Amino acid sequence: SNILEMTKNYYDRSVSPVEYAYFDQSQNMRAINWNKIVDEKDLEVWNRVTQNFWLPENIPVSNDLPSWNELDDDWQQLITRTFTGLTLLDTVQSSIGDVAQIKNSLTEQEQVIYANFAFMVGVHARSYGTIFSTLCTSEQIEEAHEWVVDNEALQARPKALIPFYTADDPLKSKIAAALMPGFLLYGGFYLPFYLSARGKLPNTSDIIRLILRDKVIHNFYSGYKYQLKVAKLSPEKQAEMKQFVFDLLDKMIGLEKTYLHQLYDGFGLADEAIRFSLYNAGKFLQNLGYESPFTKEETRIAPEVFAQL
Amino acid sequence: SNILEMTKNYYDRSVSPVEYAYFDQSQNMRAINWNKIVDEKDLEVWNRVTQNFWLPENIPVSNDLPSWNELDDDWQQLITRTFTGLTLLDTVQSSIGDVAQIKNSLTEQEQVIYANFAFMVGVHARSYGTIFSTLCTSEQIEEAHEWVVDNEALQARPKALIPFYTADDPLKSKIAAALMPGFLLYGGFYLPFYLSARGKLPNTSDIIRLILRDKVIHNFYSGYKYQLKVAKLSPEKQAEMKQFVFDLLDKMIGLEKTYLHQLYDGFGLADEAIRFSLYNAGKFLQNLGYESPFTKEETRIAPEVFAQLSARA
Ligand SMILES: [Cl-]
Ligand SMILES: [Cl-]
Ligand SMILES: [Cl-]
Ligand SMILES: [Cl-]
Ligand SMILES: [Cu+]
Ligand SMILES: [Cu+]
Repeated sequence: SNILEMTKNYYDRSVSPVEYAYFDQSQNMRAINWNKIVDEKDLEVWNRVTQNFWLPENIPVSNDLPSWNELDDDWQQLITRTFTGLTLLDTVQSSIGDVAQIKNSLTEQEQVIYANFAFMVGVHARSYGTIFSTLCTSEQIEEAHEWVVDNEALQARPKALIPFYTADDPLKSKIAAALMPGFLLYGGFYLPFYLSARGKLPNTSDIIRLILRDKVIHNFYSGYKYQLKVAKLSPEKQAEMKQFVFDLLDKMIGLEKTYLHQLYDGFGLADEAIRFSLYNAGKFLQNLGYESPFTKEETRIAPEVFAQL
Repeated sequence: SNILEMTKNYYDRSVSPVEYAYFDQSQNMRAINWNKIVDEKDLEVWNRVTQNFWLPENIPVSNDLPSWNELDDDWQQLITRTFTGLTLLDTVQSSIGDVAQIKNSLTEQEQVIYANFAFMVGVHARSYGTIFSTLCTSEQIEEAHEWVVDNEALQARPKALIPFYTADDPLKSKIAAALMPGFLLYGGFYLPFYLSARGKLPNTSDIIRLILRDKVIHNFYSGYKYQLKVAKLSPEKQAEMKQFVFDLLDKMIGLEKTYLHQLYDGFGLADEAIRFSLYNAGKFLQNLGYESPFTKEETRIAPEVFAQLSARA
């Protein structure tokens, strides 16, 4: 043999601890190796999300009190309800969705990045608390929580995704994980961007932009990992998974439209919020490596809302 | 009829998502409420660990190159091996241990705090990589990974804890979760502090102190939550769980002693490393609400080493 291999590489005869815990005990465990990185995209994402660390205490929400006080009681209630709705989706993602992805990682660094995502989506949920602490009465806060618990249209959306997280199909779990930052919160994010475009709650929209700076990377990353895994399947299994993605998005769009109509119809924002939602549904499909089937007309966003985005 | 409830509060007729996911789908989900906090200890812990956010890039490890170059290949190999061993334990805790705690939380905020722990223990593991990048050859780094995979005494320790994380007993899972930051890494932390007490690798010891600033809160918090849950058991079942804690710690001390003898005997550090380990075994039990059964002599630490430990980050 012209190539003498005296030792066998440690990496190919060991498993990460999470693999050992849940899947394969046939070999000993390897420590994470940050010196020999399998996918440089992992290091790029790790560096960006850790460099982007923030806490809601960094933003002076107190400065929004004047513009908040200009808003009628029904608008204040709409914002508190919408944001408590987004708090629920962040609680789902932080406590179930992100941590479920860790054991299904392609790489060692991916396990640590999803730990960062779980923590930072927790910070997202905590930030709404900070906004409420500054702007809302105890009565407004308590009412919003009651409204969320009793809103069947709102509950339907996380109830549809959670089963994919707790089941044993890692690709369907990954699609659910991408759908949360990629699609489900944009219907809600429409409201602060609408308000900011008209000069209301500027400091609140600064928190929303810090949340979105994280969520756009979360969607990209989960989509990137989905694409690497699905590419290794047969043409038939790739066709079945593409069908599953479109079928699940179709269902979630149906549930989102029902919820957004209920949330916004009284205010005249439902049509605009749904177009904003469908635009992001298109970007969600693109980040999974599929083509958007959505029309220019049904995805149209006002320039000044896009500007806030 | 004086006491009839006409209005049921949202909290007591809903569940957190993680409860809905793993335990009960009969009730609708509530969003986390940071405006009405059940346990003020959760907010204090959240505020401290988030305020204590750090990255290993923050510490100029390259300033250790002079003192690193003074150490012979045997000492450099010992440090790379020990630290890759600590990297393995941090990987176990970040990817399995902390994650496993979330669904067993007593409060909403506890679910988010364990997400923070999973991330920050990930940062701990990443910090050894930063030290290696700066100080070690590619040969030293690869050798240490091979050594960790093939070291049965090293492997035995995490292999003993992982089953508690993957099993359905949340109190045993919690004890394991406290044992990792409370006890299992201190045998390894002895080495950097031994060296920095003699003015070697001072910047490395700053990284270890930033890691310890997190791990002491992790141990306290998991111990605090253990004590709240064990208090809800019958006195009979409280006695059983106390016996399990002492039996598990006894077993883990056995495995740690074997590993530290194998790691250090050649460098004459084994006895002092084990004393340092048992000192922290004592602190671990105290944080679970039990008395340390260890003597002053069994737990003696040289004052110059204790000065490196107790020094604030
Ligand atoms: Cl998200
Ligand atoms: Cl995410
Ligand atoms: Cl730890
Ligand atoms: Cl921990
Ligand atoms: Cu996210
Ligand atoms: Cu820890």
